[PDB]
Amino acid sequence: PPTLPFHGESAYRTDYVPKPLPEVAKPVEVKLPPTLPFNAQSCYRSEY
Amino acid sequence: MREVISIHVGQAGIQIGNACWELFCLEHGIQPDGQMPDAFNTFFSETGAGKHVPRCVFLDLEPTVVDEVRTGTYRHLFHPEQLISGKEDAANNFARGHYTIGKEIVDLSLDRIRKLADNCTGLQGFLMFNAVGGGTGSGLGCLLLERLSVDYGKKSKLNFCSWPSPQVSTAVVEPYNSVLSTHSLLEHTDVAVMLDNEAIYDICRRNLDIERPTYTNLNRLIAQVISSLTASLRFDGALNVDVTEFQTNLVPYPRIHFMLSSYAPIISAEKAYHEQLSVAEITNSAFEPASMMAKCDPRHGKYMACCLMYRGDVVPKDVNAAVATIKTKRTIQFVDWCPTGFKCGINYQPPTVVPGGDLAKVMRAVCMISNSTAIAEVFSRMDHKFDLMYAKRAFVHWYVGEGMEEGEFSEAREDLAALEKDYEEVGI
Ligand SMILES: Nc1nc2c(ncn2[C@@H]2O[C@H](COP(=O)(O)OP(=O)(O)OP(=O)(O)O)[C@@H](O)[C@H]2O)c(=O)[nH]1
Ligand SMILES: [Mg+2]
Repeated sequence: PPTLPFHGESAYRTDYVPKPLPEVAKPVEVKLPPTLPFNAQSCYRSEY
Repeated sequence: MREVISIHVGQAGIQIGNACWELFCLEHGIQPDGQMPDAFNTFFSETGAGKHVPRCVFLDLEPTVVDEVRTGTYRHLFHPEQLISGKEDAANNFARGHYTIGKEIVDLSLDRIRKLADNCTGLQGFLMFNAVGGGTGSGLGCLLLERLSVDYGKKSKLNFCSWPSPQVSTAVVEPYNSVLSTHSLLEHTDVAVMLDNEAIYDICRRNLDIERPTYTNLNRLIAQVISSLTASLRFDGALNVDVTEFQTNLVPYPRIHFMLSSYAPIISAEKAYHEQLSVAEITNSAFEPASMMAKCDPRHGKYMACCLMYRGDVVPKDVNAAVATIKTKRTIQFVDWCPTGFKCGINYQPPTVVPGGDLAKVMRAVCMISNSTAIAEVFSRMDHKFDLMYAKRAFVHWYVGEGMEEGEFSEAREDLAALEKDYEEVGI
């Protein structure tokens, strides 16, 4: 009599295979608005 | 400092936990060996050499389902005796997991629970997974929750039940184990979350177009829900909802603490790119009375609290306007002692997809976890399951055989009847 080969994979090893890791290196670069020049005078200095 | 221990008990607890820790390792970057090539201390610790071990304690009385984990690809991930095993199963018997042989696994599981809690500065929740309607996820689950309350006072113990489906079960003792489980998931649990397998079957068919899902695809939907539940706890957000927030905005009374969850950008890869999954669109699909992950139509009940967990590139004005839209909707009915019932949360990190899984990449997310006076039909449905069986003493001679008192069935029935009377009086 012959001997059939064994085809068998358990479900944990079929669908929990080591997956490729996601590719994450994305910083959120934020600018800074430049500070406006200070246009403001005192009234005492403005007329006196 | 924030930190959550997961305790996966039973065949279904372990198999859901395999999907959860597979998704968590793919989300924080930890490879199946532990190394990645401090936003991880809620679910992982650090050995020192770049090594990360999951913070989970697996339980089963069979060795079959847990020897699978220690021989597959995630064996060098877990610490080798986190995977706690016995020799023989309770055999779908509540008294066989409680009053007999699962009394020698409990002192070794609580040994490692203490070793996994004393090495963390500040514990915020014992996440617990069980399979109510069985032998080990019911019997050992009941004794474990009683033991965790007496040892660890306060220390809110979350739970994700696998309560049997109303019209299909794959057992006949499953009426008995679930009613016997209400003496644990009612006075020892705070965050008893109700998940039925039939409802997530219908989610897989109607949304993902999978007419024949296996239990692995069932667990992949559940794992995305728990990741979005702990999303603010691991990643930054505009509105962070930790565990302490959860048991103040979603539980009005200490006995009424039973929730239903519904994630709903659950879209197949073919159908994802034919609609914008905008904030209003994904929360309109979240409140549908068919995407609920227990077989329980919310329209024949009354909402008392809702905790939504919008996750992704979700602008807070779109959260706010969508909550206004569903408030205008007449199909849902909020109870009269609840002018506002819409605790919302926002986390910037978008939900991930496992490569080769059954979901698709999505920019937004909604995890809607709510308490309602509609869950009373779930417990009253297995009320009819129990009294059809116990009317002439079916299968009770093999519960009292190993030491269950003849009569423990009865006050389990008035424990379910007590909560039946409580849900109807909080809706008048
Ligand atoms: N969500 C989910 N449920 C499952 C899974 N496997 C089995 N179940 C459910 O679990 C219920 C019975 O529980 P078991 O799978 O036997 O696990 P248990 O309750 O701990 O009982 P034991 O056999 O003693 O381990 C069945 O009604 C199934 O619907 C799974 O992989 N995922
Ligand atoms: Mg078993």
